[PDB]
Amino acid sequence: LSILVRNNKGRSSTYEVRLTQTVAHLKQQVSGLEGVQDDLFWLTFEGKPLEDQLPLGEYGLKPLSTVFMNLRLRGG
Amino acid sequence: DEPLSILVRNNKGRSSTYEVRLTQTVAHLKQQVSGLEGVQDDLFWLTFEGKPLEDQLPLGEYGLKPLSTVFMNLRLRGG
Amino acid sequence: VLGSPAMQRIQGARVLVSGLQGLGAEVAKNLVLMGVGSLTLHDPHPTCWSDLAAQFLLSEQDLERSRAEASQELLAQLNRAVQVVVHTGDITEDLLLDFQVVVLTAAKLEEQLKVGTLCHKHGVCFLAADTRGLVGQLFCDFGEDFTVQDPTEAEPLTAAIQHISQGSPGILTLRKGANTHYFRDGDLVTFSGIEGMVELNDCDPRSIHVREDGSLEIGDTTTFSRYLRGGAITEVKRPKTVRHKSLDTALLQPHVVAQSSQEVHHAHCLHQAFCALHKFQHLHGRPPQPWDPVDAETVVGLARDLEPLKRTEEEPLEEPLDEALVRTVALSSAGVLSPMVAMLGAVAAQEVLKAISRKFMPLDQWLYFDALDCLPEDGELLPSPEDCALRGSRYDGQIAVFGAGFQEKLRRQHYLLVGAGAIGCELLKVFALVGLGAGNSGGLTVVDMDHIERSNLSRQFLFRSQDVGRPKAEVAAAAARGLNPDLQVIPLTYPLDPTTEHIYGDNFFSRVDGVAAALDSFQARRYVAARCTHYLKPLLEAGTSGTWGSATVFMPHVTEAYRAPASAAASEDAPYPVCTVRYFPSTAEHTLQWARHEFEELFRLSAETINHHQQAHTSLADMDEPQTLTLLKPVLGVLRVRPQNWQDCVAWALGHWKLCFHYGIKQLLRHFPPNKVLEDGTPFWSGPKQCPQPLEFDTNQDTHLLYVLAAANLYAQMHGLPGSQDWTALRELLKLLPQPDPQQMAPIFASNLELASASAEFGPEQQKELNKALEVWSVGPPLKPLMFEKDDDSNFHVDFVVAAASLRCQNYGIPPVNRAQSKRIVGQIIPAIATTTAAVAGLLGLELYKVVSGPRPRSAFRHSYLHLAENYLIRYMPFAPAIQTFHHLKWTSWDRLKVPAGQPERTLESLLAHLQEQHGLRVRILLHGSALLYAAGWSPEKQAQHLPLRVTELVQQLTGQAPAPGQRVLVLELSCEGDDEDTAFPPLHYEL
Amino acid sequence: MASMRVVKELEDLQKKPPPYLRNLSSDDANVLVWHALLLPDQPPYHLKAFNLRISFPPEYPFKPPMIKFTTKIYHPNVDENGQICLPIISSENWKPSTKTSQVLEALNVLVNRPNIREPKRMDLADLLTQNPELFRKNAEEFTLRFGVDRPS
Ligand SMILES: *OP(=O)(O)OC[C@H]1O[C@@H](n2cnc3c(N)ncnc32)[C@H](O)[C@@H]1O
Repeated sequence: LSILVRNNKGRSSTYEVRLTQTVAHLKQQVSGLEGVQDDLFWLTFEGKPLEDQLPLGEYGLKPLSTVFMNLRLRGG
Repeated sequence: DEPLSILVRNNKGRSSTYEVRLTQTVAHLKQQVSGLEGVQDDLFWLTFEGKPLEDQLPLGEYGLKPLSTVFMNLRLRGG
Repeated sequence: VLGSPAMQRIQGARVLVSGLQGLGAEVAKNLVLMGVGSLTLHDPHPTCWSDLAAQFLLSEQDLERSRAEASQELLAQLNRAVQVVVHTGDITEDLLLDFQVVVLTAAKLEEQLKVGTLCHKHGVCFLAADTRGLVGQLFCDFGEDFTVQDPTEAEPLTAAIQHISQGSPGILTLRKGANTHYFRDGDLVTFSGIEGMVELNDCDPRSIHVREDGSLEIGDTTTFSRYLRGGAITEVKRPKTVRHKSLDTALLQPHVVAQSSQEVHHAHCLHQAFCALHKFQHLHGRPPQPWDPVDAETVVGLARDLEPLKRTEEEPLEEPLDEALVRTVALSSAGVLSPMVAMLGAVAAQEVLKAISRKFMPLDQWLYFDALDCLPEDGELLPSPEDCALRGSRYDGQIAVFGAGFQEKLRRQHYLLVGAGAIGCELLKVFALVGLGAGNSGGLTVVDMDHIERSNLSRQFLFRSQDVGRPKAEVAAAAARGLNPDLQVIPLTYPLDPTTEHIYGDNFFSRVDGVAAALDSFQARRYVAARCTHYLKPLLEAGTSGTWGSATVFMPHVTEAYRAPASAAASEDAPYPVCTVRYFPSTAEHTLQWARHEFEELFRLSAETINHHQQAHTSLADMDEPQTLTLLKPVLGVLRVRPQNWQDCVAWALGHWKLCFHYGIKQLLRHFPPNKVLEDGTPFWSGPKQCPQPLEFDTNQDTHLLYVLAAANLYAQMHGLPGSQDWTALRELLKLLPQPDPQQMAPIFASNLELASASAEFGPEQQKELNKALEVWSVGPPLKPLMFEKDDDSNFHVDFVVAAASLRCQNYGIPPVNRAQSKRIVGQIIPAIATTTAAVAGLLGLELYKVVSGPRPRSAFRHSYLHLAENYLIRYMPFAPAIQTFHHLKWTSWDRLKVPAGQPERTLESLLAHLQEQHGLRVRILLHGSALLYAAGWSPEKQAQHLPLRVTELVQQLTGQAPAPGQRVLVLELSCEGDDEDTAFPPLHYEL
Repeated sequence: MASMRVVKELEDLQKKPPPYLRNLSSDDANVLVWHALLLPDQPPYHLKAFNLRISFPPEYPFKPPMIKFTTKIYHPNVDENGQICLPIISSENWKPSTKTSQVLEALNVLVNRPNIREPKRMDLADLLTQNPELFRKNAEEFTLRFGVDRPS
């Protein structure tokens, strides 16, 4: 099934992401395709922050998840 | 055509004597108030005798007699 | 805000609340929430049915019981500090002597006069509030001498001192700002921060004289010492005194609070009507029957019989009594409403706190709130005695004013409460008591994406203390269902933002009959208003700040659409400039954000730099790894090995402070002299308003130590070693070590033989040292990043950032941070006051009555704005919708262009032709969101490549997305040939 | 919506492009992203061209556009990431009235006349004010190493 993936720059570019596959192996590919440092922004659905040690099944990633990232840091 | 001196009242218990004219506009009054109080025009409005003031009408329609207090009301965001 | 002087007096005060009907329950609830120490209730009358439509504490099972005793349990449960007791005797002099405030809510004139006389005799502040249908009444008498100590809802002023000279006037000049115009002659000022003029600090407050060109003076300063630089000048408030006439005297010559003269006349008519109602109650024993024509005539006859000389003789009334007003008030004076109760209870509790804390200007003995507009219009059918007759349901209080038909219309509704923080919770209480969606054909919905916090539950009644963590939506839904058992709340956790447009779209917004948005931001309010305009839904919006409040209704096509303050909406989420961060935080706010972002970049990124990035794929060969390691590692100690020493000491804190202020300022001075610019040579002004000095730490001063403590505690918490609060013993330890720096001056700067390090002279030795430190940290324990948490005081975030900001501002001569700037900061925000929250909730409830009533003219609706500190309340009918026009096309801010697609989906050419002919407009730009579809300056080849296609296919080709399954319309923004850069054409709804 | 204003601005500026800016383009997919080739006048930047990327947030014109030098450029107040500290772009001098044309003119002025008042690269600003000869050396090297060929 299709899950809405969006970028903070105004382009969605939905990608094939499934629950049967780990979220890390998909977010790494998305970050590589985009070209922006992952540490700049944390992917987050419905307002739940994602951690390096956080099971996704506890929070229950909904289909068509409202996943978006928030810009942080101060590069310049 | 004669000028008058109204007292615009700030939202923090302060007043200021602005020198305006009955042929001016509430937009001009808002600009002067904004300039003096360091506030944006779209962030505040101003009222007189309960009723608010549309920023497209001359101040003469609204009955601003000299020595009048035009209150300044801020748009509130807290919920 | 939370002022310790006033709060000390708040807890030590005792207030009696007699006549605990709905209004008394509202007043008592607000007092308990605000934190009144003791609360003696008094209402021995048995609970009736009509008390269940306005009072939330009493339930259906509390029938035939004393209202005070029944409400005592819930009122005590609301806040445990408040000691809510119940008095079962009678109001006697001995009882009245002990209390500090006495509030008679909905009590007869006899008891009002008796208790008022008794209280005014000795020392007791007295209030007498009463709601009779849709008209309220408040009287406040605070004795013959009541001294308020702070007559404004504003912090004392402060201004940066530029220079002061000596002489007979002692004229001093200050930096340009709004404070220059704010300051006025005859005021009172004090001084606390100044370099030079040593004993002028802590001196007596003194007057000033305002001269032209912003010139001020203090007096005689010639005898004093030399002045170097000026920190700040602070204004001082002048305590005011008020004398209030007693009740028996003021009842004859009322002094109403109003913002006009016609409103004063209206309030005089209302006062005559209330006196007539009291005289009727004394002459007949029973209140006027619900909407009884006979009783209304008797009441108006009594109003005429009331002495025309009872009015003041120095200003005759322009017209005799308003028979229509008195008759309407008598007719609707049967029941008691929930919104009106909330509004009057909010005002009465604010007055009680005014009396208790001797703060803010008190009410001038009379206030009358008129909300008769909620009644049906003249043409429509006014409710009859037959349907206003009580039946036995909980809503018979509302029925006796509005009618069973209106009650059923309220019952059969679907609404959407977006946001349930504080105004949302009180709007939920109002909805539950009113009966909005309590039937089987109706319902409710609560949307919230937050979780209850210990800070939020402080002044909120729906949320308890055992619910910290559970969703606000779910808790508020449970509370509302507990309040009204027949209600059907559907808590939704997903927020209302552009990302969540697939959940809350078409199918969702098709069932809702209205929207009530109690939000805490401007962008969210603008988005919700945009959705409500797109779906043509009524919207009720409230907003509070301190004692300010605003309540507005935006009914489609009758009232102006909600427009947000775009400036503030952008300011909500906007970065700050970096020039002030680097070299000139001209104000305490820039030095505050510098401290915040410096701490963020030094700690949050430290966690990722020690382990993740270094150990995953990169090394020091990245863009600049040595700089990132230098900004965190050496400043926190040489380390380079696993630290076996305790992570709670002062050895590295002082070195960090040296590098943060003294070394930084010295390095800046070496970069350029404070008085000259090397490139300019001979500039227009040599060193204009910039003279930074390096700071030396003093152990005695509190700011330096508090910064040290905060840094040490946070570093211990961050490294993971158990950190102990230094305020007991380790502060004394750092005081015991007064001179750790002289033995470690040179080596702590950089390595061992780098006094200044020149330019990139660290070399391979230092590079390898940094790499070894990175490897040691990678093999060591991982530091855990921490976020800004106001609730947890142990992290020492707010104190640390405030101390750093104060230190740097004093280094730069900037006046120190004040509490006002911290409050204005989005973080560390104070909760809204329960009084203003209840006021806006009640006003929104009245707007809900008007909305639910049905098709109503614009003049029926009212937007309200209040300020309780100044007792300034306005309720004004809103403007007509704006009418914008271009050529022959005319439109407003609500309407939309609706072009159909057709069974064969039309092409770009077809749509363009349809527009151009049907609405007579030549489109130049056709945008879908941020996707162009057809320009006019486009090359003919591009036009002939895009035009033959069809709109739905073109959107697909450009975006890369697919048409939504179940999509109904496509919104496209169109421009026109020869149009101004301001004209906003109505959105085009391509009906696919 | 800011998108219509940005489209109008780009269409207005395309018919009369400034001399220092060429191929001011944007994708129809996302019209809030302008791609441009800054062409300096004052050496050594006068040799090559630099591709920049202007991004307009949806709060425009109440939120300053973000300018990032996609091409690596040797400027005392331009970071290697391409960020720029233009005084008008900073959120203290921004007004909705100021246009992207004026912003780009100020950017050209900044590039042609290196700034030291607000150094984004304070280290390299110090090297500039000390040894401008070494600065021209590194400037020429970086221009000839990263700069895009100057179009006709
Ligand atoms: O009472 P309060 O001023 O704290 O109100 C804040 C509440 O509003 C909710 N909120 C804020 N913004 C939104 C959006 N966009 N959608 C849904 N709810 C929203 C907060 O969650 C809080 O409960």
